[PDB]
Amino acid sequence: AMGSMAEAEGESLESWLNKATNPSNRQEDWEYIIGFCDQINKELEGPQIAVRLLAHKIQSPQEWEALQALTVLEACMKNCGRRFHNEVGKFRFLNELIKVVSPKYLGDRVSEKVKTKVIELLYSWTMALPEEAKIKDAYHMLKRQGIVQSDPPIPVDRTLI
Amino acid sequence: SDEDLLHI
Repeated sequence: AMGSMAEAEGESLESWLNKATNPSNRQEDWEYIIGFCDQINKELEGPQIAVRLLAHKIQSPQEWEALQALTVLEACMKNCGRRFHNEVGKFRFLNELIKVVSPKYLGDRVSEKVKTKVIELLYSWTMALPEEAKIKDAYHMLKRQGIVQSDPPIPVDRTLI
Repeated sequence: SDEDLLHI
């Protein structure tokens, strides 16, 4: 029907997400953030499930929950390999981020912090993940539509190209 | 297997 999402696989991964994105968290709990990446790395459908789960948390109306979700999403990009990158590089996932920033969707009830972090991530990905064509398609369209006026500054280090 | 870009 809905696959492993409805099964133990999904329930477990969402349980891990709750922990890593609990709005009660004093700050980012990396014990739970990284643990979520590990579960994804061992699960056959970890990436497919995870991105749908992350997309949902990111679209949360509660700020701290969405923000931590964006941090976990970042951790997964650096710890879950191409298999994870490949699922984020599909419109099936990207359209969910677009709803967060477009006023025609959730756009008006999402803090500016969330929307800018989302923009910064998408942009950061166009630089770091050139072989993920769909991500720039989604980014440039946000530009072509005035949602993103000028590319934002992003966290960078020597490992980034 | 993928949806079309969400044209806003």
